[PDB]
Amino acid sequence: YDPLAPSVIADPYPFYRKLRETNTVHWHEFLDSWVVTGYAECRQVLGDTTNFGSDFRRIDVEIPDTQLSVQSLDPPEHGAIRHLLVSALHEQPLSTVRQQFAAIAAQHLAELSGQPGTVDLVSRFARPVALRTITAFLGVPPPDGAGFEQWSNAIVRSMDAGIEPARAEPGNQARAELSRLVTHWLAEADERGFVGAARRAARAQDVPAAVLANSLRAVLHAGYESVSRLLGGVLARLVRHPELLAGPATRDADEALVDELIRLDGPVQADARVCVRDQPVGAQLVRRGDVLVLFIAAANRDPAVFPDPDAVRLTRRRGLHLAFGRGAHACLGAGLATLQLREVLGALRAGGLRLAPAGPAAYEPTATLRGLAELPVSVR
Amino acid sequence: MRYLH
Ligand code: HEM
Ligand code: NA
Ligand code: NA
Ligand code: NA
Repeated sequence: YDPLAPSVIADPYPFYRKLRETNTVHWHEFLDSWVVTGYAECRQVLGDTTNFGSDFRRIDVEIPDTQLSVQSLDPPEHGAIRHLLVSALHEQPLSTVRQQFAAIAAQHLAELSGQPGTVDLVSRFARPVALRTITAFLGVPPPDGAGFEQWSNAIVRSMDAGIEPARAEPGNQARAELSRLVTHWLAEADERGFVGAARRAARAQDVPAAVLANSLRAVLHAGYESVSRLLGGVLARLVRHPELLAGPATRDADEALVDELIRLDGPVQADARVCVRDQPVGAQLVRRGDVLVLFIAAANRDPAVFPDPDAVRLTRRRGLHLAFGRGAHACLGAGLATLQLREVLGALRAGGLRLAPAGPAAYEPTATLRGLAELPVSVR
Repeated sequence: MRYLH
């Protein structure tokens, strides 16, 4: 299983399935990590921060204080910055957020109506919608979309530096570039929006400023890339299966549909942990110091939990999929992302546009965060 | 492979 091989990138799920069917916890000797594809095993590891951590300092790896961030901190340090970010999120009025997200989606769909040629939904919809969405939520002016995507893409590709080490350095430069962007916003941002709220919250709580800046960069980059890649994958499915949008289109029906779309097309393919204390996982004894890569997109296709796992089924139990993670590090923006995809579905139905394939979905060589390079369609 | 922004 070469995660960056073109045939794997074209469609990794059959390879995930072959892995899962042979062993839910495989040792990958060249990557020096456990590969976890079973739902039960991924759910176990995500929720157990006592024996599996995200802060490599807990296995005696040197991490400078200037690089600490909400994603790479474990209790008790994680709680302070986590609560700070959640408090800032909860201060945002949802009526305004939903109005902004709905208008952004409608505007970009309207620009596509009347296009007689082939249009790429990645560059023309998924990315620009995601960029304006996250910056509206943050309360900051959107940067140039093409330029921001270029810097952001370097960070995405750096998530695979364990496979291709040359990807690490461009990612570090890009992280520094986005950090200066966040630093400018912290200094100048209006009181309206998430940045203003996080700034207010930080004054009270006491968080290292470096953690706050690094954590705000995570909110920006996670918000942009996760939403962008989710929208692309969902659109890829809808263009091939337009019947998915021909359903009842009630609040409750779309709840089930959105849940299935996130389960199937959630872009996070891999979510890593380090073992802090020996613990059985699947058939294996995982040892302190071991790395585990949780293939959560594979876990969302485990047939023991999701029968007919590759299909949208509107009658599944809610709250099962792992596309937002689980436990202490569960996605801060899970509610924003579901609200956003809901509005996208609603804008598509009100737009009355039919989106037929004008060529194959083409996938970028990124293994940790799945993303389309191009999604060519005709608009009628 | 690490989902780290
Ligand atoms: C505006 C939208 C989003 C924002 C602001 C956002 C922000 C964040 C942040 C800050 C974290 C780190 C939380 C922590 O470590 O305590 C996180 C975690 C996570 N996010 Fe998101 N995210 C967004 C959208 C998404 C989407 C659409 C997906 C997948 C469909 C996703 C998947 C995840 C996962 C799996 C984690 C957990 C990673 C782990 O286990 O450490 N996120 N998100
Ligand atoms: Na641009
Ligand atoms: Na070890
Ligand atoms: Na493109």
